[PDB]
Amino acid sequence: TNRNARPPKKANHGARPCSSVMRRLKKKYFYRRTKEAMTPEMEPKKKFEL
Amino acid sequence: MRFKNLSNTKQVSFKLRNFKKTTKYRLVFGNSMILLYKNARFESIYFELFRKYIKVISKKKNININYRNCWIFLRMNTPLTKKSKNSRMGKGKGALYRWLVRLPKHYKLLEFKNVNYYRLNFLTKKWSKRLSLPLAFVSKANL
Amino acid sequence: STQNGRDSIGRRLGIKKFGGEEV
RNA sequence: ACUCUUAAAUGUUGCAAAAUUUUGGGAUAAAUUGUAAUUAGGGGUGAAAGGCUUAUCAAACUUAGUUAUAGCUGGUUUUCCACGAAACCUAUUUAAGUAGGGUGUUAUUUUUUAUAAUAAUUAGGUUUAAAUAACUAUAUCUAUAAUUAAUUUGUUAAUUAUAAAAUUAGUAUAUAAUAAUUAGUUAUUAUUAGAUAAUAACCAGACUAUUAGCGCUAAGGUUUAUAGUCAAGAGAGAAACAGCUCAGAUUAAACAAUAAGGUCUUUAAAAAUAAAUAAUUAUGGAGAUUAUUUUUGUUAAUACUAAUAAGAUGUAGGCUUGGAAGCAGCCAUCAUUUUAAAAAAGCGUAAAAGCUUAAUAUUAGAUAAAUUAAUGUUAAAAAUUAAUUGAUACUUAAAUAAUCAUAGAUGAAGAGAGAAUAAUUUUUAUUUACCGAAUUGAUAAAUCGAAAGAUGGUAGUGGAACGUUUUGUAUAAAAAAAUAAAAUUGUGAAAU
RNA sequence: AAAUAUUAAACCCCAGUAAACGGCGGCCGUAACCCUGACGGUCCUAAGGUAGCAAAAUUCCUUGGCGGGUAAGUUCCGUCCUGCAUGAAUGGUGUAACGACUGCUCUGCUGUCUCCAAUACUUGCUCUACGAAAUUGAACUUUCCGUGAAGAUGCGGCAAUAUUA
RNA sequence: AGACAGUUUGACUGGGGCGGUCUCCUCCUAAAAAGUAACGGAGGAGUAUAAUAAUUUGGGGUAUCUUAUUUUAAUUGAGAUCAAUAUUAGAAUGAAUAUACUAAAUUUGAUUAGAGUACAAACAAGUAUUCUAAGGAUAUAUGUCUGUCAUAUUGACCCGAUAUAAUUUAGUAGAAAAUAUAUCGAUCAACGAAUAAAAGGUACGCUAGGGAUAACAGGCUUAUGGGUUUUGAGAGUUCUUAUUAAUAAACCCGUUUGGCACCUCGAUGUCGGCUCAUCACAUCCUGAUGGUGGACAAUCUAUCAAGGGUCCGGCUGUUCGCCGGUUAAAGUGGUACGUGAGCUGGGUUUAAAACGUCGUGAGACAGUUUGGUCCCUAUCUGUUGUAAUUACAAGAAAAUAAAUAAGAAUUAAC
Ligand SMILES: [Mg+2]
Ligand SMILES: [Mg+2]
Ligand SMILES: [Mg+2]
Ligand SMILES: [Mg+2]
Ligand SMILES: [Mg+2]
Ligand SMILES: [Mg+2]
Ligand SMILES: [Mg+2]
Ligand SMILES: [Mg+2]
Ligand SMILES: [Mg+2]
Ligand SMILES: [Mg+2]
Ligand SMILES: [Mg+2]
Ligand SMILES: [Mg+2]
Ligand SMILES: [Mg+2]
Ligand SMILES: [Mg+2]
Ligand SMILES: [Mg+2]
Ligand SMILES: [Mg+2]
Ligand SMILES: [Mg+2]
Ligand SMILES: [Mg+2]
Ligand SMILES: [Mg+2]
Ligand SMILES: [Mg+2]
Ligand SMILES: [Mg+2]
Ligand SMILES: [Mg+2]
Ligand SMILES: [Mg+2]
Ligand SMILES: [Mg+2]
Ligand SMILES: [Mg+2]
Ligand SMILES: [Mg+2]
Ligand SMILES: [Mg+2]
Ligand SMILES: [Mg+2]
Ligand SMILES: [Mg+2]
Ligand SMILES: [Mg+2]
Ligand SMILES: [Mg+2]
Ligand SMILES: [Mg+2]
Ligand SMILES: [Mg+2]
Ligand SMILES: [Mg+2]
Ligand SMILES: [Mg+2]
Ligand SMILES: [Mg+2]
Ligand SMILES: [Mg+2]
Ligand SMILES: [Mg+2]
Ligand SMILES: [Mg+2]
Ligand SMILES: [Mg+2]
Ligand SMILES: [Mg+2]
Ligand SMILES: [Mg+2]
Ligand SMILES: [Mg+2]
Ligand SMILES: [Mg+2]
Ligand SMILES: [Mg+2]
Ligand SMILES: [Mg+2]
Ligand SMILES: [Mg+2]
Ligand SMILES: [Mg+2]
Ligand SMILES: [Mg+2]
Ligand SMILES: [Mg+2]
Ligand SMILES: [Mg+2]
Ligand SMILES: [Mg+2]
Ligand SMILES: [Mg+2]
Ligand SMILES: [Mg+2]
Ligand SMILES: [Mg+2]
Ligand SMILES: [Mg+2]
Ligand SMILES: [Mg+2]
Ligand SMILES: [Mg+2]
Ligand SMILES: [Mg+2]
Ligand SMILES: [Mg+2]
Ligand SMILES: [Mg+2]
Ligand SMILES: [Mg+2]
Ligand SMILES: [Mg+2]
Ligand SMILES: [Mg+2]
Ligand SMILES: [Mg+2]
Ligand SMILES: [Mg+2]
Ligand SMILES: [Mg+2]
Ligand SMILES: [Mg+2]
Ligand SMILES: [Mg+2]
Ligand SMILES: [Mg+2]
Ligand SMILES: [Mg+2]
Ligand SMILES: [Mg+2]
Ligand SMILES: [Mg+2]
Ligand SMILES: [Mg+2]
Ligand SMILES: [Mg+2]
Ligand SMILES: [Mg+2]
Ligand SMILES: [Mg+2]
Ligand SMILES: [Mg+2]
Ligand SMILES: [Mg+2]
Ligand SMILES: [Mg+2]
Ligand SMILES: [Mg+2]
Ligand SMILES: [Mg+2]
Ligand SMILES: [Mg+2]
Ligand SMILES: [Mg+2]
Ligand SMILES: [Mg+2]
Ligand SMILES: [Mg+2]
Ligand SMILES: [Mg+2]
Ligand SMILES: [Mg+2]
Ligand SMILES: [Mg+2]
Ligand SMILES: [Mg+2]
Ligand SMILES: [Mg+2]
Ligand SMILES: [Mg+2]
Ligand SMILES: [Mg+2]
Ligand SMILES: [Mg+2]
Ligand SMILES: [Mg+2]
Ligand SMILES: [Mg+2]
Ligand SMILES: [Mg+2]
Ligand SMILES: [Mg+2]
Ligand SMILES: [Mg+2]
Ligand SMILES: [Mg+2]
Ligand SMILES: [Mg+2]
Ligand SMILES: [Mg+2]
Ligand SMILES: [Mg+2]
Ligand SMILES: [Mg+2]
Ligand SMILES: [Mg+2]
Ligand SMILES: [Mg+2]
Ligand SMILES: [Mg+2]
Ligand SMILES: [Mg+2]
Ligand SMILES: [Mg+2]
Ligand SMILES: [Mg+2]
Ligand SMILES: [Mg+2]
Ligand SMILES: [Mg+2]
Ligand SMILES: [Mg+2]
Ligand SMILES: [Mg+2]
Ligand SMILES: [Mg+2]
Repeated sequence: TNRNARPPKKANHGARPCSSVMRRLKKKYFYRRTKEAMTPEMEPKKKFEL
Repeated sequence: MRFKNLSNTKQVSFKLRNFKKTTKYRLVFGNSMILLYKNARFESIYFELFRKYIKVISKKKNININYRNCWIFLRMNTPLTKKSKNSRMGKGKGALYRWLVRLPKHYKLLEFKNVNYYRLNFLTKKWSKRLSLPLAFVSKANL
Repeated sequence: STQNGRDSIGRRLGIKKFGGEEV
């Protein structure tokens, strides 16, 4: 059913024809998934100094 | 974005769907430093949580120092817009709710001048556990 | 509501005859 | 009675194209009803609901214009041989349509303005970048020239500005400068097309790899770019699979070597030599436990382990405090006695008391092992530098391996099933070999072609044929039809 | 050929018409306590919602607030008033009688229900005579999970069934 | 005189509609040739000007900072500095520095005619300009000039019009008229422009098509949602973890609000209730146990655990929810938010009618209110029950075991 999340095996050389799996997993060395429920901070002219 | 008129102008910037950069780290001002070890969106609360604990280290009562301890160079770069709940796609771009800093791989978050080696290792480990990011601590001694 | 769009067409600029060619 | 039909059940291809049964309204009146007749299609009639007008009414029925029109749906009848697309651009009361370009086929011509590969070569301004011109922010230095307060004003103390010099981070719409590849032209080699004419189909695209823009850098999402495959394409491997890999099928037929893949059994095909794991073994998270291996150094023979003991004093330090006695908090971190013992690294108290570590002793057990480089031979009741590896403890820490890290709803459901403790089986590394496609080579035939070799194919173009009806050939010759079965020939429709 | 002068109905201007249609305000401050606002000014309008009724067949916030009835009531009755978006022949208010009209309540009554049982006929089942209907790719027609044009009797994988009525 | 009639009443679009846009210019997107889309991000244009134009001439090079000067500078002098700033008519990019800015003298090249290549390019359209001829300006000219530094600064054809370098045949000659060279007139802005000439309603509705395109449901996603886990601001006498938990973080599930628009548009479906059920466990009670700021009791928290059990009633269309009363407890959810070829049809989505509001009007409403029609004989699967035929061991009449499966009521006052 979920042809999206069918992971490719050996003979399927790193790719299925309708999978969105391998393209997700390349992003966990330069991307992290953020959140809404954080503190609102809106001043781009903020000073990070102590 | 555009740094010319920050407050006046309304600002938008492209999300960068795969942005990766490495910048060769090296100390300039001081002895020891903390450096990041992964491309990441560095929030502000990632700093303000452990802001006091640096003052307790670098600054103390009844002691005067002429030279400077900390050198920070952090500025905001990414507006991070978003849509509402029941809104279809199209019909334009979303609106703002926050601001962030997109940092590269090897980024000098902090540069220190004669600060207690024993505490910063105790700090950066706790820093990295809240954040779950890889961070490092470096000193001219070990190098 | 969007007020944007309205770009123009590209203009066929650049070099048409390169070095060594016949003229 | 008659007339109408409120309410329910039944019935719903029923007894009935609106009824039966029970109940109920009006019942001398704006009543009910028979006979015959009038009013007629955007008009009739209407105590008005868009109702009725022969079961048909937001405009009847019948015939006729009329074979109404349809950029729409549904459909388009026998065979063989060759070649072989598109789902892009530009315009459109246009977006499921159409037109031209682009791609396809055929034909013609003393016909290359062509495709691929290699190499040389030219511009560029993505990218690169301990680069920094700009924007946003920013750390330092200094000649020189000056200041302020105070009677320690022939001193002391604290300070300011500045030429030259000068750091650092960031960015879609930041770059003086500067990559590879792509692209243009030229040459070389190899293929075989190119140009013109006559003319059809397409103009809803899908996925994957790389790359970007909107989006929760969510969606089998949506829109562009560069290749590939489906589309228009079977066979083998992926448990089963339009889009991933291998590969590109003329047809035939009980030969062999191979491609991705796979070799315990199911399942066709192999074993050897070394090692990892012991978990009902695949299959993964922040992070935790255990084990192993490797590593840093201002460390150290009183190493380390165990048993017993000790862990003190000036001192309740000074101050503060309702109290502060080593240990709320502030300043200080001195000194002595000891073989050693912190104005204490901690627990503890209302404050005291009391407990434990660091530092340490007695006794026993017990680790300290291997090396490199120098001034030829003369100092000495005597003394040797620089340096490594390794055993142990403290210390810096990381890595590898296994285990755990909760799970949904018809039934193990993950891992194709079962099993297997590495002995022909999971995993890792060397070695030698095999099975395995419609691939390739070998054999036979057909068609194009001198020959080598070519022949998948949708829309779609072109070529070659079968069968049926009619007429003439026929002023000639004669039963050749139809139905069923079998046989025979043909690449086949079919024929005899 | 063109132009000027002469002029009708109609149109404009003007007047009239509101049981024709239609329409009906706000700001400032003011009284032994804020708030309240008889009043007084203030700006505007053609005029400023008068009488009366009012959570209504009209109320978005709303199961509005209080009371009544019920062991307990979003509905019902009565009542108050920010009437979101009441209002006078699109008629306002009230009203005895009449209603196969709509909403709420009471007594009585009872298989509606707690809780369903027994009985009669019909229908039905068996034999017999007669004999329809829409439908229907073919059919030797199994469960589960997985699979996939995305919810499988039909593919894959472990299995089930002596055969049929 | 809509009294009557014949007709129009745009398109794109992440359903459609409301809203916004529709042509042209510049950058980013754009991935070092050119090109490259999106209801992607931003800004601009529908002009100006007879000198802001053409040829010569002069001046300081501009700009930034400091300083001195018969206190004055057409535009003083000197010195240092400037990855090319200052500017260059207006947006942005690009480029120039013999630029640009400034002063001045002569002047109209912002003229006419004819031939042709190249870029670009479906078409049409648009662009740069050399060469030849006439007739001029400038003034050593030897030469330079066919509007402005550049790119946008607009509109086809038809019809018609003013001035005219040329021709004429509706019998002939003229008039009339047509055409030709130069030239003017449109927010035809839906900007390739279908007409000179154009708005709405349909709950009375019809037909052709579409899952190319929406609402319920399935499927993918899981921002949101719920839950586990790590960290531990702050309460808890002290004290982070008896209890509690902000913030930050790593995964899971697929019950909510939603995004997309893959299946179904060639007879059906919406919530709720009656009857009937089945499954999970992330368990409300019962049962076992650890911990406790646990004396006992009552209670709080966590783990293991699915055997059996889990209320009636009033108001509402109602799940829910409030209320009254109780119980050992009155569980969270999935199954086309289970169950309409098994029942109901009260709500909501047709036709009638009314009030309020909007609207000239037809009429409309994520407002209210009264009323209000879809049907079925079960072929197969599946299932509750009942038999027939046949087989096995020689044939037959009877009695049993074995094996597997199914089933089993919970609670507890006193
Ligand atoms: Mg565009
Ligand atoms: Mg452009
Ligand atoms: Mg009667
Ligand atoms: Mg009566
Ligand atoms: Mg009566
Ligand atoms: Mg009506
Ligand atoms: Mg009738
Ligand atoms: Mg009609
Ligand atoms: Mg005709
Ligand atoms: Mg027509
Ligand atoms: Mg071919
Ligand atoms: Mg294509
Ligand atoms: Mg048009
Ligand atoms: Mg169409
Ligand atoms: Mg064509
Ligand atoms: Mg062609
Ligand atoms: Mg450059
Ligand atoms: Mg540098
Ligand atoms: Mg940098
Ligand atoms: Mg860039
Ligand atoms: Mg089209
Ligand atoms: Mg298209
Ligand atoms: Mg496409
Ligand atoms: Mg498309
Ligand atoms: Mg995607
Ligand atoms: Mg897609
Ligand atoms: Mg799509
Ligand atoms: Mg294939
Ligand atoms: Mg296959
Ligand atoms: Mg291939
Ligand atoms: Mg072959
Ligand atoms: Mg072989
Ligand atoms: Mg075998
Ligand atoms: Mg881990
Ligand atoms: Mg002791
Ligand atoms: Mg003492
Ligand atoms: Mg004291
Ligand atoms: Mg003390
Ligand atoms: Mg203490
Ligand atoms: Mg104390
Ligand atoms: Mg002491
Ligand atoms: Mg072994
Ligand atoms: Mg072995
Ligand atoms: Mg061969
Ligand atoms: Mg072939
Ligand atoms: Mg062929
Ligand atoms: Mg009125
Ligand atoms: Mg009043
Ligand atoms: Mg009420
Ligand atoms: Mg009440
Ligand atoms: Mg009332
Ligand atoms: Mg009114
Ligand atoms: Mg009224
Ligand atoms: Mg009146
Ligand atoms: Mg009326
Ligand atoms: Mg009335
Ligand atoms: Mg009344
Ligand atoms: Mg009355
Ligand atoms: Mg009545
Ligand atoms: Mg009422
Ligand atoms: Mg009973
Ligand atoms: Mg069968
Ligand atoms: Mg299935
Ligand atoms: Mg198969
Ligand atoms: Mg099967
Ligand atoms: Mg009309
Ligand atoms: Mg008219
Ligand atoms: Mg017509
Ligand atoms: Mg449309
Ligand atoms: Mg839409
Ligand atoms: Mg380019
Ligand atoms: Mg890029
Ligand atoms: Mg395109
Ligand atoms: Mg504009
Ligand atoms: Mg100028
Ligand atoms: Mg000059
Ligand atoms: Mg000067
Ligand atoms: Mg200009
Ligand atoms: Mg400019
Ligand atoms: Mg001119
Ligand atoms: Mg060209
Ligand atoms: Mg052209
Ligand atoms: Mg131009
Ligand atoms: Mg010029
Ligand atoms: Mg025209
Ligand atoms: Mg004549
Ligand atoms: Mg004449
Ligand atoms: Mg027009
Ligand atoms: Mg148009
Ligand atoms: Mg157009
Ligand atoms: Mg165009
Ligand atoms: Mg109506
Ligand atoms: Mg229809
Ligand atoms: Mg849905
Ligand atoms: Mg998921
Ligand atoms: Mg979330
Ligand atoms: Mg506390
Ligand atoms: Mg705390
Ligand atoms: Mg679809
Ligand atoms: Mg479906
Ligand atoms: Mg249809
Ligand atoms: Mg059907
Ligand atoms: Mg459990
Ligand atoms: Mg249960
Ligand atoms: Mg039991
Ligand atoms: Mg009652
Ligand atoms: Mg009720
Ligand atoms: Mg209760
Ligand atoms: Mg449904
Ligand atoms: Mg349901
Ligand atoms: Mg059903
Ligand atoms: Mg009105
Ligand atoms: Mg009634
Ligand atoms: Mg049957
Ligand atoms: Mg069946």
